[PDB]
Amino acid sequence: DYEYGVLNIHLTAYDMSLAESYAQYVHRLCNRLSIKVEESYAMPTKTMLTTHERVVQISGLSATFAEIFLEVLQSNLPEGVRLSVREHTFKARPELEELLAKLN
Amino acid sequence: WRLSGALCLQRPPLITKALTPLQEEMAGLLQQIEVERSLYLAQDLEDMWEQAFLQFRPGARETEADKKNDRTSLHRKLDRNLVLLVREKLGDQDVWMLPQVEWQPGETLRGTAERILATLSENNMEAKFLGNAPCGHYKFKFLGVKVFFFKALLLTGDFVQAGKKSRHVWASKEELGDYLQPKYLAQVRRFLL
Amino acid sequence: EHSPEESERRALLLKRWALFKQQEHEMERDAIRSMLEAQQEALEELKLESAELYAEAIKRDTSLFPFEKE
Amino acid sequence: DCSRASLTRLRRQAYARLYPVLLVKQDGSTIHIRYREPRRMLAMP
RNA sequence: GUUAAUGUAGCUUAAUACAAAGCAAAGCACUGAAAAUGCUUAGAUGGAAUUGUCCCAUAAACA
Repeated sequence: DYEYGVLNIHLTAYDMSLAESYAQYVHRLCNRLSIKVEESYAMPTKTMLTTHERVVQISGLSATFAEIFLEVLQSNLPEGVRLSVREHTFKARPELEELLAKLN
Repeated sequence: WRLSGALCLQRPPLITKALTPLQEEMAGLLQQIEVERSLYLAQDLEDMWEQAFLQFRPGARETEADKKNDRTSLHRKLDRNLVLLVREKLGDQDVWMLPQVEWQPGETLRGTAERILATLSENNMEAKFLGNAPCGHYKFKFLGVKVFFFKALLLTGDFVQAGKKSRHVWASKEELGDYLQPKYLAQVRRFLL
Repeated sequence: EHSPEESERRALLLKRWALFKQQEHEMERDAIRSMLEAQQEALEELKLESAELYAEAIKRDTSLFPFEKE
Repeated sequence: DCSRASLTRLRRQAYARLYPVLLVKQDGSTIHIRYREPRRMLAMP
């Protein structure tokens, strides 16, 4: 019994618009699947032509869940979209006051 | 107890299916609105580029047109996944079976699962395992017996001698019921994609 | 400017598409449900047969990821 | 299925109209893309 | 054949009344995504008792 680490997916596609559709589409599927998405950040253009790469954060997975989920990505993965799987690497006033008591 | 293991291999579809007509009309609709909301001899160039498309042929979405009968070939289907399927004969049964092998406690399911990949294919085919969790289990009694159905994906296939004397048949979904009648073998669709 | 019948026809095909998409979700969810049920069913059966194998199986593979799929 | 998210549309307020072109790959495969000019196809080198 | 059956729409032990209900789910619009919000979508009591078991349709295993 072990829990997978939070793994980012770098979605690299020629067109951002197609990349955006898949990123949102996987997100909504992720939300239905109870996959938490902390961030959906986008990398800078690969200027030389250009290409667009978008990160959809995926946090939490199970061995059975991963096997079924990863395959579903294959079918969902649309025309000329390249997947990627990688392991992952200012607090406001109300938070500050609570922490002060803890460390005092 | 009679320990027997088996593997439900999966082959990715290389080329995507074409869009349905209902999608095609929707594509026109989204394109039309896109032009509306967008912010605002070339014919010879179009002719040069259109023939450039013609001269270089694209990979056929289905490589079946030439074959029409190559069940034993790894490229049975392209738009959908394939499953290895080999005839087997038992002492008390003679049925078309998913590739089966004998396993021992010394070998883990993955070790047997790896052996299934190359034992009944006697080639350098390349497949990948995602997890050790199995996908099916079916028991037939005459004496205790059990068959474990695993799952794997075919990265690439170096299937030399496509015309083997063995009866290996690649089926996506149509031939599963045709070849595997009993639920113990006709229910393989439950964990098949 | 588009005619009202043209909008009506485009709305109707959109209505068909919305109904078609609803059928897609039912088909995809049922397809996923069968896949999950089969995977869950496989979990139940072998655990009865031998829980020891699953104890090893439930352990993750550190080298499995990063995994790239086209 | 690849057709689940194949039908997509631009999500930008203001921009010059984009035209569809085919990017012919080195293995012959083709993919639809949106390009600034009304070209017909592209060739991967 | 015996089990086990599964039997208002994804869900509900909503309902049988003066309605076959509520919720989940879906499309479009709204530009980070998601959510929210507005305008839209598609539906079922197998069918009883009697409720807070048949009953045959169906039904693997028993057989």
